[PDB]
Amino acid sequence: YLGRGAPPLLDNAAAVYLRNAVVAGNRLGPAQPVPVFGCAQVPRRAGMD
Amino acid sequence: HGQDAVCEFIATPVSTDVNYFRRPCNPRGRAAGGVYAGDKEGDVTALMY
Amino acid sequence: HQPLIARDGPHPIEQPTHNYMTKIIDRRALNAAFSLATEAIALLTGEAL
Amino acid sequence: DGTGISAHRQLRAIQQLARNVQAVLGAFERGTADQMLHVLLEKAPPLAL
Amino acid sequence: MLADGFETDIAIPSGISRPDAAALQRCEGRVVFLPTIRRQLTLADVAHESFVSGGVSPDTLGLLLAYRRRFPAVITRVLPTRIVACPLDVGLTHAGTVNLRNTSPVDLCNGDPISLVPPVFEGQATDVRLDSLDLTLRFPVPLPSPLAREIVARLVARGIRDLNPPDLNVLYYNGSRLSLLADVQQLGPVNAELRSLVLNMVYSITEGTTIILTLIPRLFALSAQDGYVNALLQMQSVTREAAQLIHPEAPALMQDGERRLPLYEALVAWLTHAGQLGDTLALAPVVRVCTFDGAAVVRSGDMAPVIRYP
Amino acid sequence: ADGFETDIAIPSGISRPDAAALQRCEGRVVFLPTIRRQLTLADVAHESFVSGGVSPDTLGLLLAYRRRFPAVITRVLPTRIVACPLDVGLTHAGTVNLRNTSPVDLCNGDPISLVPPVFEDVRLDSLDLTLRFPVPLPSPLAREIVARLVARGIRDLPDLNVLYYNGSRLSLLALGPVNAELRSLVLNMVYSITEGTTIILTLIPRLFALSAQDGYVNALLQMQSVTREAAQLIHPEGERRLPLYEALVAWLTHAGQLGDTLALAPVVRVCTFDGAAVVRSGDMAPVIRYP
Amino acid sequence: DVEFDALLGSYCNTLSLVRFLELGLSVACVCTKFPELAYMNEGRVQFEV
Repeated sequence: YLGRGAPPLLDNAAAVYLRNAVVAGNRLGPAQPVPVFGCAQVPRRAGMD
Repeated sequence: HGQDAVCEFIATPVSTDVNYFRRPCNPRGRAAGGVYAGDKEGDVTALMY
Repeated sequence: HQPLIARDGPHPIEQPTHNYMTKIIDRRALNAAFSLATEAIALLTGEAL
Repeated sequence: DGTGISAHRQLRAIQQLARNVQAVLGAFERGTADQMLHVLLEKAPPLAL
Repeated sequence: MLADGFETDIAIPSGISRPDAAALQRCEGRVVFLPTIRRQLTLADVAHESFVSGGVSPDTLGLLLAYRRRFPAVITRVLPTRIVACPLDVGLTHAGTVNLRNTSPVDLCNGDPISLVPPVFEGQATDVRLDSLDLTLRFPVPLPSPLAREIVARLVARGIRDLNPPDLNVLYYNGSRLSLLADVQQLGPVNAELRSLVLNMVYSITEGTTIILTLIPRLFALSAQDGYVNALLQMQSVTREAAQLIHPEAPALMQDGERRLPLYEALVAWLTHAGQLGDTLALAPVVRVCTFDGAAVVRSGDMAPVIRYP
Repeated sequence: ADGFETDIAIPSGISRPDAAALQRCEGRVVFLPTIRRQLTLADVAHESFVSGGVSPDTLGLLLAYRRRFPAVITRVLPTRIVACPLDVGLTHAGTVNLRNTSPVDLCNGDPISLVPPVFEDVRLDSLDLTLRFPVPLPSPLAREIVARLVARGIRDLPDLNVLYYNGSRLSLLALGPVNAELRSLVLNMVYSITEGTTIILTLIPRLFALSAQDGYVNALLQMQSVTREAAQLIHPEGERRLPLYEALVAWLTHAGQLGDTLALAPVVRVCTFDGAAVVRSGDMAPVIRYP
Repeated sequence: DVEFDALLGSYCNTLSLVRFLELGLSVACVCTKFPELAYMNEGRVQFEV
């Protein structure tokens, strides 16, 4: 979902239903949804082990 | 023998992995700060909750 | 005074740095008890001689 | 000026060069000994190969 | 710009508590709003007390219009008697470079233009006080230019909620999560911001725009085929749900359509009002960053070389 | 002296035809990452602008030239390429010759911005890189010529080719790959304007529905006025909600993104001294920046 | 009343001037000086095997 290259499926009821249920609450998922041209960002972890 | 130590009792769920306890860890379910925290105003309490 | 080595590009050029440190004296004191007795004054002074 | 204060200030000023001069003119012989390792590491293959 | 440049001098009053003197020496690189380009002023003119409006303390959103009425300047060197600063609208130095210390949570990259924001964010609200002179100093936060256009867009959209009896606080940049501190906004300056919007909103609509509105069914068909078109709509735009209901179509035929170009005239009027509006709300990005010994990242809390931006 | 000069080193292995093209390219605009004394030529080439994977298009070249730094090449030694940056090195010297790659002539006193080679090529064989030089055309034409090429792309989904400057013809059509190279700029126009012309149309639910030419002016003038009557002239005040106020912010940033792209600021002004005012194609023009 | 502050000592480093030939890593190269290197364009060395 950071990749942005592949075309989505047709129904926006279904295509958003995956994108909420995969990104939230995954570690690597984008915080703000991906910009139109630029590189998306991974959220800052509060601490590293 | 010596001074008699005092045990504590913290309510925990049953179905956690025992493998979390076979290494050194916290009795708290999450690792606390503030060594783990970085350089931000929020990070020390942000690690917590 | 920090020594320097000289690198090439592309990563940048460094300048000589300097450091000036100030440390405050930490101050303590000591104590001792010498105390004498009742007669021992007059045995040194000469009242009971 | 003709004052002793102004004439003392050059001793702070001229020696500010001579600390920086003798650091940078010493920073190039170390500049060899940096790259001397860098060229060999670009040339030397590992043992197991 | 002169051959030597122009350097204002802000004189310091003689009554100084010595801890407040060391507080001024930490203000080595900050941004200072001058009301004029007079050569000699006072610290009372610079500080927040003269920076108020008549009887009314300005809020955060109302403080932006107070900025663009004044002149941003940068302190060069703190002297024991006075403070020497260089204006930004005037050509800045003899050499063309100034150091600017980051009182900013976010690091800087090369080439990015800097606009400047009031103290808005939580936690890092830091105002220097001169308690011997009973003065308060609120210093602006230098930030990259697309970030400043976000923060103005977050504040202005918050005030439009207040005219209508969730949520909009959280920003993101370089993966950092950060919100902003605001409680109330005065109804005065919000109308000054909003009237500056809707006049520039209307002035983009020309005869060619309705021809462009016929391409709304084309984009929603094209977002099926390429993911680059899917990078537009983001599910939060109106136009995704607007295309699902409205099927518009073109007017015909245009008056004097032989001599004129309606699609061309709609774009140039759009570029001068709506694409201009990033300048109209905040102030201009006068300054970008050009490190000389090449540092790709200028860290938070450090100086940076500074060169004007057209 | 005190003049600043960037030194670009050429890697050795140049064939005799390759140095001749680099001998010829004397006055041209060349970008670079950071102002620095010594620098490789790999950061100069068009290959250095890529993100993948992907050779960058017209939209990315407009975005890059804000972050890249413009410089004009001086005399070209066989050892190194000496070029001076425009934004810092010219403020002491004052005069730099500059040759047009543009077919449009230059009058005296004109402001000149830089345009990527979209209007319509040097490649080196032995060094394995390409060179693309931007076009120094005048800034009032620059807002025009870009907007003409956008208007063609909307027609892909009268003559747009007519551009007559200072008594000269221009042919924008001259073809194939120019259209697909520009496709990404076209989509960000229509997505910005249609999202503009829905939110204004949602906040004012009757802009189009309002009566023509006389009530609309009366609606304009009160909105155009300065007086305190502002908010009651604007706003119209389970079920899903239109996320309008979030769609405000995403549109303002996208509109705020394109303001830096399509300004095309006057980096260069030309002052002709001891010569003809009209500077034609393939002629060195003197350059004076703002003092 | 009698009060006074004081300064006690002033300590510095000494930057070690390092000739490159003080090292014995300079065995690995024959380090000879050009007075001119920047004007040279041809850098070929003939090897006879």
